[PDB]
Amino acid sequence: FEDTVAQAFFDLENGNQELKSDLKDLYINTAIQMDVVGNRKAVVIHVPYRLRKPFRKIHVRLVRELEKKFSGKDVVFVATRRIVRPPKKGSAVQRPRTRTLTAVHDGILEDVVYPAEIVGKRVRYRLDGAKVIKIYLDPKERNNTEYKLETFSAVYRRLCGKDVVFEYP
Amino acid sequence: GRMHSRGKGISSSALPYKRTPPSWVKTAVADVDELITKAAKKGQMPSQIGVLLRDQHGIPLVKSVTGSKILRILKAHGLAPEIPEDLYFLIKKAVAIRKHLERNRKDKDSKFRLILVESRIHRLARYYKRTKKLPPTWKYESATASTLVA
Amino acid sequence: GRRILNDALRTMVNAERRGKATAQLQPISGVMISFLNIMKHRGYIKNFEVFDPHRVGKITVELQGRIKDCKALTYRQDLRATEIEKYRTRMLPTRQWGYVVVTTPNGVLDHEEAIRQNVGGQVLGYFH
Amino acid sequence: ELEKLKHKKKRLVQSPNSFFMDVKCQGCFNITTVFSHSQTVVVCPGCQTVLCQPTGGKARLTEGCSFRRK
Amino acid sequence: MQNEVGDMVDLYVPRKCSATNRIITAKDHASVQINIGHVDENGLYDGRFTTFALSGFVRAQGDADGSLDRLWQKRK
Amino acid sequence: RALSQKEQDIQMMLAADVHLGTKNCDFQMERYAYKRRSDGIYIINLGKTWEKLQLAARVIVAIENPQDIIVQSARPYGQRAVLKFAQHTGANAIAGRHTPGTFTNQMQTSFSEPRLLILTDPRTDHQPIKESALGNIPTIAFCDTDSPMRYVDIGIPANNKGRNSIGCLYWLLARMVLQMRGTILPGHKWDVMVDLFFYRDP
RNA sequence: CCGGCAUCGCGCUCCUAGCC
Ligand SMILES: [Mg+2]
Ligand SMILES: [Mg+2]
Repeated sequence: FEDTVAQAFFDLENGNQELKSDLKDLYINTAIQMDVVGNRKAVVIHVPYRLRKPFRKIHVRLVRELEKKFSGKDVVFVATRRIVRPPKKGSAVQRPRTRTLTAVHDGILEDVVYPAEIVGKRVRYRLDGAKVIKIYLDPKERNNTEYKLETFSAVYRRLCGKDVVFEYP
Repeated sequence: GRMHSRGKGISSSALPYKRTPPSWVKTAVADVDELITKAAKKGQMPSQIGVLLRDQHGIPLVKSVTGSKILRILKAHGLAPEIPEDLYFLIKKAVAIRKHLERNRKDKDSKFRLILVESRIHRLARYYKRTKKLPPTWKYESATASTLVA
Repeated sequence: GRRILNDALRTMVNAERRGKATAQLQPISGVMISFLNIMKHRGYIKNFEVFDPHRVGKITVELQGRIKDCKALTYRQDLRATEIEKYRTRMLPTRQWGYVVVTTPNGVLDHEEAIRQNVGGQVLGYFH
Repeated sequence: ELEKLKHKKKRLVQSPNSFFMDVKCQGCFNITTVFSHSQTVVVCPGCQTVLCQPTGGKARLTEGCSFRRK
Repeated sequence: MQNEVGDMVDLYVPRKCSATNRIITAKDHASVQINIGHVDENGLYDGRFTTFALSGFVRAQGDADGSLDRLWQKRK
Repeated sequence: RALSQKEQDIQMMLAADVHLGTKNCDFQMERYAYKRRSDGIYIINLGKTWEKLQLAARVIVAIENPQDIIVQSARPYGQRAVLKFAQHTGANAIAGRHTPGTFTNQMQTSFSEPRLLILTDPRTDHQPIKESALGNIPTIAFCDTDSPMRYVDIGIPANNKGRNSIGCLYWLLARMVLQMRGTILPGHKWDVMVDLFFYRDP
């Protein structure tokens, strides 16, 4: 599956004049298919780090493309961050505040939902110990991403292991 | 409340939720960098620079647009002042008060206020020596204080 | 002038004593959340939410009408697994119910789980 | 909802009351971005008209100078 | 409550206020117990009612009216 | 179609100036004011007045022996109302001054043990309200937007300070009581006219 | 109640060192 999506990514430069100066430049680290509720499936892609502003620059006329150059199921795009285990009881190694679980998962939150801009969060603590991260997105850019919301939650359960639901003001 | 009065006001600024720059802000990080250095070399401290960029050039906050605090911008380009801004202004006010005081020696309200301002100067200088923004030997003379500023 | 987990618990006692259903704690911390988890798992509060606008934080708690008093032991004493007994006699209404909350290197937990896991720590507060 | 009446910092999620606005004079129909609580006397670079006035609150625009919140 | 041999040794488990969950003591003479009747169809009343108890604390705050209003809005 | 019973009650209460409040608002009575005019006087949500009237009616009808209900008015405009309300629903009216000790003094000749108590205005009928808190007596009151709500369980929000409002509210409570008791059958035909409830100035 | 792991667990020549 890595290589069939590699092939699908490898040749869109033919035709679609307007997509030039974007994809002559960028390999993906990995891409994996994952199952969302209802026997629907979806796919996740991992751009390493340096080109996340490139993808986020466009992220629309090519995300549609992989639903027309792939045309089976949904795709999402995130940028791979390294998470470091917390430094041992004092070891004189400070761990900059990036590459911290909190900051990294907030990055994956901000990028999984990239078209919209995050406008609020809430963390609910259910009675028996379940935890829910409800997120409010900008009310504009709403008919772009309302059907991948179940997909977005399925994505977040994979690489961060959290129960997030989304909603609008 | 206030450190040297009984006032309890809560008037201050409230930054928005949204960290990212607004949709309508199109200016690029290098141009803002250039404006900051240009105003700095002209003699504007980070507060005046921020007021300028808020008012004329439609920059809400530099840290949202450029990702770096304006003082850090001035430091990276070697343009931060030697005496930090708030201590600079406290020193200047203390000098003004003392200059007024030699002309009115029975004005005891201003003597009280001079004590309060020097107290604030000493507390902020303690902070600055502790955090290595001043030499560990900087000390404040009543006599030779106008030479440093203005 | 602030040392939180006192303002949170005392706001909750005041709100519960007035019969309010929702209480709001302005400054939050992991310590407060960990305490509130013990409260919920032992049954004295309903579910609660973290509201992050950005800052220290904010939370809203749902009050079930069964808590009588929850307070802090500021000046958190050092508390070993043998003098648990005498603190709970000094501080709880009976041998049958009520919990003392202790922070321990195995997390924040009530005194009974502390007895079972055989760890002491420092006392944070109590609720009953 | 009644949060719009509450104090700037006492809302559930704190937010500012000020805005940046696109302002337009009469003699030079370019559009200048200015801040609702200015603190400065600002003049448009082209027409050289005085454009707003510093007050204790929101800045006072000058005669016949349209603006849009944005 | 219960003896350890299964027996129930308390006498008169008290009522609890339906708004605040406080106990309604034996000497709390400002508490009331309301029975609101169920209208179903032709006739619009049979001996069917739901009961709500309010302690003197709530009634003395004035919040008896709001509490009763909100507790009647439960659908069955 | 025709108008539903709720619509007709809204019409009548609006005709009787029930919707028209006072300049002030007690905070506990704030859950019932809709909005305030440049005059300064609040307007009452008549839909919430009608909802509370229903709740009050369902509480009144459940009393198996209506002689265990005491209705009461210290004002002169509410005499003739609370009398006819008592005469068609079968409750016990006491109009005018209330004798202190009626509910707490067992050796008084004027001594009653009411299971329910209805009050024209919490402000002027404050003595029966205080005496209720000593005898576990629930209470229903007609509360203007300045009425203190201490010790009142069911409050009907309304202008209780007008001649037509008091009468129309008591008429309209009585109508629902009779409907739910079944003495008025489905179909709005009830023959007692609202003019019976307004008082007569000699 | 806890051991033993696995997620996106900064290393070992030297002591203890499982049948790589
Ligand atoms: Mg303060
Ligand atoms: Mg002080």
